[PDB]
Amino acid sequence: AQNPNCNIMIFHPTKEEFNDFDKYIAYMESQGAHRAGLAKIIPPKEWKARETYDNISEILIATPLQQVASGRAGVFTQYHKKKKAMTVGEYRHLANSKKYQTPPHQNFEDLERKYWKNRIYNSPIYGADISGSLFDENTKQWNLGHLGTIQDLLEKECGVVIEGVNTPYLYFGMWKTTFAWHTEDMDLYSINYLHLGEPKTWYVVPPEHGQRLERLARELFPGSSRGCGAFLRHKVALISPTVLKENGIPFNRITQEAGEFMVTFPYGYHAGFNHGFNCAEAINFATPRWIDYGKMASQCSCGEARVTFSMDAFVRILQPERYDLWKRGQD
Ligand SMILES: O=C(O)CNC(=O)C(=O)O
Ligand SMILES: [Mg+2]
Ligand code: NI
Ligand SMILES: [Zn+2]
Repeated sequence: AQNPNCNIMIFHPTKEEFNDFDKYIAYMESQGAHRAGLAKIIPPKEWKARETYDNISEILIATPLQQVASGRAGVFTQYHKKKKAMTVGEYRHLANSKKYQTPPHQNFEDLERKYWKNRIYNSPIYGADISGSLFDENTKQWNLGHLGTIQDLLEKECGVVIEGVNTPYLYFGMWKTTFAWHTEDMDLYSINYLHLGEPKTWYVVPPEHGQRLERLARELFPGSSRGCGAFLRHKVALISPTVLKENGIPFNRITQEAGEFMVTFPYGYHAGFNHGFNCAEAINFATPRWIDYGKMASQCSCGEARVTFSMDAFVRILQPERYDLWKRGQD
């Protein structure tokens, strides 16, 4: 078995190997990359996402989210308070202001320490989940807006035609902006490209050990666990690396820098934070190996998790027993 310890692997594809996306995901899996739940892909030196980022200030963040924490430093939940719209230009200025800027620090390790120590006492503002793309239309390789769709994957594998579309999303982050512990909708893969700015630190649990995270989460968020048998789908819970280590949960961490891709694999729980002003683009995708995970994915039916239009068909085809209950939670 390749990568039995479930370490996060880092890949350096050549320009030749960067031509066929599907083939390269399959190659990574042949090397055991999926065991970690997360991989990093450094693009070949000849590749570029776009020519410059000079003209992005006019993108609108229609609903910036202020991330307000409750709990203790290592075990907290966060809720999103909607703020008034602002442009990327305005957001970047806000990120760099004395109230929100990255503090002085020695290295990534020191900054991580300051994150887990102090995150709960601040409420950073995240421009998340903005439909759109920053890839140049002429970028042919690993262009997240030109991937084969999940609907076409399901059709190719299962022979059923379904409605739905699959498009990327932009994330504008600042110091301490946080993504809570989650897997993807229907335990899909995700791919995330850090277009510009400061880094993003990631924590991941190997898919083979995801249920150990869930069990600990039920213990740490006992009211939430009573409200819903899949409350991590709400994407509100944070658990620090110190807490995970105390409770023997296997995990890994890695920091993503501008110009790098991360791939999350089916049922790879991940969480993390941004180091300072940045812009990422991410999209879900599927492979044939995903199908069995989609059939087994937990679902939130309490009403909180509320997701896209396109998830309907996935639940309807892959999880027909669950469909009625799940849809009641959507409606
Ligand atoms: O970048 C973020 O805020 C969150 N991204 C992801 O969870 C992902 O790409 O799967
Ligand atoms: Mg613009
Ligand atoms: Ni994710
Ligand atoms: Zn729920």
